Formats: sequence, structure tokens, C-alpha cells
Amino acid sequence: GNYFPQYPEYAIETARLRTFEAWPRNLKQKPHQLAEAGFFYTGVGDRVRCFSCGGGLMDWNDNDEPWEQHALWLSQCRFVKLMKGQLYIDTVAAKPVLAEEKEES
Amino acid sequence: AIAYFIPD
Ligand SMILES: [Zn+2]
Repeated sequence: GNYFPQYPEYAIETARLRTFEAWPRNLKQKPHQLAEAGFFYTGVGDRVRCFSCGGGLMDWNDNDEPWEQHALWLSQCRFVKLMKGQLYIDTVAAKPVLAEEKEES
Repeated sequence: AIAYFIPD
């Protein structure tokens, strides 16, 4: 072995969805999408963490896609690799808008 | 979105 989810308690997406109970209705990204992308709500602002890699994302923009942001900033994630595949992770990083996003900070 | 935490 060697790999193990950073947050085993949130490996079940059904449990991840539950954390979005207090998710701001305000945000364009909906609980279903975020939970399916492997994220669970931190309960603070719009901060979410991935159960698998433990990476945290915040300050979501209107046109952000949970899977893309996941693959873009946390490309080594085992969950992203498992669900979306390596080709997708590579392609995401080549999209102009995302490439610039990653170069910015 | 911005990654406030990236795995070490
Ligand atoms: Zn992840």
C-alpha cells in the first residue's frame, strides 16, 4: 500500500454532500458538483477540501468548474486521476484561461 | 479559485 485518503471520513460522496448543508446559496458551484469533484465543505466562507489529497480551494469564480480547478491546482490527486484520468489533467493545464490562472499565483 | 492549501 502507501496511498490513503487524507480524510477517510469523507471518502463516501454521500457524506461529502452532507457537509454542504450550510453552503452559501449565493455561489454558482452547487453542492452536487463540488461533492462529486471530491470536495467537502469546511464550513467557512467558500472553502472546500478534497477528501483524497487534502488540498483546499477557495474564492470560487462564477465560471469555475469544480473538476477543472481540482485538476489544475492539485494535479497529483489520486481521486482526480481515478475519476477523470491523466489525459484530462493534462488537457486542463493546457487551456489558456486555466494556464494563465495557474501562472498568476 | 485559489488553492489556499496545496499538499506539501
Ligand atoms: Zn484531491
